Amino acid sequence: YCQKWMWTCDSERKCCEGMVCRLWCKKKLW
Amino acid sequence: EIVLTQSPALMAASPGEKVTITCSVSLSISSSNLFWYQQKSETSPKPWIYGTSKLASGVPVRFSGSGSGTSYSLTISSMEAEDAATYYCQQWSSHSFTFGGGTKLEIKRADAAPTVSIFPPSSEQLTSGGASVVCFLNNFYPKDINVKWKIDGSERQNGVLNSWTDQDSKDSTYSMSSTLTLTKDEYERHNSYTCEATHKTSTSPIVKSFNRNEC
Amino acid sequence: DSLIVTLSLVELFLADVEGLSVLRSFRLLRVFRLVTAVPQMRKIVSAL
Repeated sequence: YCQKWMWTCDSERKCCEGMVCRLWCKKKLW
Repeated sequence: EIVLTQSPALMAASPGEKVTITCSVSLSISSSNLFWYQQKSETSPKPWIYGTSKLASGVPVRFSGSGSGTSYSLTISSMEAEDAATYYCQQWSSHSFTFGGGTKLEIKRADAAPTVSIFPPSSEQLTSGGASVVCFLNNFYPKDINVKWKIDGSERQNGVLNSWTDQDSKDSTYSMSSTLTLTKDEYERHNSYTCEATHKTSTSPIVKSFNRNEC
Repeated sequence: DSLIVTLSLVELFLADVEGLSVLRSFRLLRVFRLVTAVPQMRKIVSAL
């Protein structure tokens, strides 16, 4: 599954839609 | 680091056709550092667009390309016949330069049959114990063509030297040379040597050959 | 002080995206506490 927000992302487990992997799941500008 | 990817690698056009290229990115990057370059035949490249929308000096007004985010483009509105060259797109990084792959355009004109002339080996290579049968194919459109070598009907594919040409600015055709290199003893064991030209403009491959008549 | 710490934690949630270079500045804004925390420096600045 895609990584839930506020979880330590890496190269093999990307985040879900609307987030950028920057050592964990971070949101984006509204 | 950041890497770029282009599409398409090859695409052709005619004067009166409006073309648009792509430079795809691997990560979200602001607009203020992304540059274009154009390289003609045997020329060191030149800067083309500074800062993803603004043009440089010596550029006619038919050139623009814009956007934001993660996808950019360059659109030529009324394409000339001198825009058959290779492009590049650049992006600046933490401390590294990263260019693109290369984006080549071609000029189209009418179809034609290839003009074929085969030459015998000279006398001085026969003294050196060798032989080289060259079959020139000049001024044909398009680039895609296939040739064969027939030695008394036997289709030989060993000892073939092929090299194409740059697209000419005079007529937008292509030229090609095919070389059949032999030895001295091999050149005398047979009689006929035949190079043919298989092309989409003639369903019968024409035959230009030579015999051992005073040879 | 609470405003500065709140802005830094707001940066801690969201992303320093390369298409918007605003949010690095709130991370760099943490330095101004080094005046406000020392009471002697507070006294001198209030005297100015």
